[PDB]
Amino acid sequence: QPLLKYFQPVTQWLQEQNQQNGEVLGWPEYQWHPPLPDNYPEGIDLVTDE
Amino acid sequence: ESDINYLLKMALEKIAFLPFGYLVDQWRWGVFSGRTPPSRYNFDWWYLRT
Ligand SMILES: *[C@@H]1O[C@H](CO)[C@@H](O[C@@H]2O[C@H](CO)[C@@H](O)[C@H](O)[C@H]2NC(C)=O)[C@H](O)[C@H]1NC(C)=O
Repeated sequence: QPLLKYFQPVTQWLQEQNQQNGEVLGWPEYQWHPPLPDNYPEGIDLVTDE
Repeated sequence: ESDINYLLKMALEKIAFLPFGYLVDQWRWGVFSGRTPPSRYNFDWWYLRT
């Protein structure tokens, strides 16, 4: 309870932002795994930063 | 040879079931005690199955 009381403003802001963005709390689809990048073992030194 | 045939016939239903029975009640114990909230029914079910 003291931990949740300390983080009350940030958690209120986070709840409001998540509700506005319409996100689902938690992670259903627990089986999902990200796909391997194309030519992964040899294409690592490529800049992809915006 | 006939004895091995009969014993493998019997072990397909009396040994393949032993993981299932323990699995079923173990899952339900977790659900009742609160260690598997309604957001983790399938996650824990398939963890026990595998
Ligand atoms: C859980 O997975 C099921 C099965 O893949 C999902 O149902 C499919 O969802 C996609 C994405 O909207 C649809 O294109 C399919 O038509 C759906 N199939 C059926 C049979 O309904 C479901 O959306 C997933 N649920 C969650 C909460 O992630």
